[PDB]
Amino acid sequence: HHHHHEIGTGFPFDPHYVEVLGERMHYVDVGPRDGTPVLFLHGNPTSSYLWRNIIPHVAPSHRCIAPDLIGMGKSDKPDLDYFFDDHVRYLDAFIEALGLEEVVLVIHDWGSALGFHWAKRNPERVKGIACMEFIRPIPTWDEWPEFARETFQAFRTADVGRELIIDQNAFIEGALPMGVVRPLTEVEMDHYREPFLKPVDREPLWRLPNELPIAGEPANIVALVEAYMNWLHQSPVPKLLFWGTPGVLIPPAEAARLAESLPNCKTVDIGPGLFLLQEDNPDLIGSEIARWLPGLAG
Ligand SMILES: CCOc1c(C)cc(C)cc1CNc1nnn[nH]1
Ligand code: NA
Ligand code: NA
Repeated sequence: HHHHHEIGTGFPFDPHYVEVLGERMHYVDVGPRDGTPVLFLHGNPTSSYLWRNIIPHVAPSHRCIAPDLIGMGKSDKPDLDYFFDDHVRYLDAFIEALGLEEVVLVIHDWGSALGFHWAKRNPERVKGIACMEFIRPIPTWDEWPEFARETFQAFRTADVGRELIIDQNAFIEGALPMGVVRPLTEVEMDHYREPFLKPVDREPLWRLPNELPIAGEPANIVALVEAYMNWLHQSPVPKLLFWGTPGVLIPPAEAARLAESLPNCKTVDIGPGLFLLQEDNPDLIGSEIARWLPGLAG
């Protein structure tokens, strides 16, 4: 299933920390020290590590900022329920703590829900959005791909799901490498495993799949996601959408629809890809973001 043949495994970024709502959040901060930054938002079950091979394409021209979401990566681990709303609160405060004004967003998965939700609420501060495998409402399980349907239905329970994700670390050991076409190496996996070595620290990994808007639940997330999707369809903000085949959250047919239904939207085919497109073709993702940036300002 996993086909293979140079994707870098190192993380050559100095750590930065900022105090946000009584907690330390870790972030990458490279490139120019001022000017419009490009803000990279990872989703589940990743961290700023997800962007390690994309950032170097952008850092020559723009400040690059990539936070680790609260409870993830190298950020602190407060005793939260880690609902989407918790991530909204911490990211909002992170952005303000850095004094960011106008930004360009580069977003994925739950980072895309964060990014789109933030953009909706702050539309005057978003110069452009690059996105890939983003969250939109999923009307029924019929539309969720069969290869991962029984798995994600099991994840979305309080007994079986917590046993799988918290006790057996199945989201890291199972779902993560399943979301990449090529085989992730032990080194890359160990980077991803690092924040979750202890079962008690896996709460964020269980709550996030339980927050996905599937079959109308949870209703608050469904409504929130519908709201930012409605915003996106009427917004003239420049959009760059990366998609793979067969993809997972954004299949080729959905990408094609969005190419027409989203204003000012350019799409890029990265080739083979499932969920973590950044791990299959970071070169093209990085280079195309870089090609797109000059057209946004100046
Ligand atoms: C087929 C399922 O797609 C996924 C796959 C194949 C792998 C992963 C790591 C994640 C997802 C889904 N994204 C996600 N789950 N909970 N929060 N965000
Ligand atoms: Na998760
Ligand atoms: Na690259």
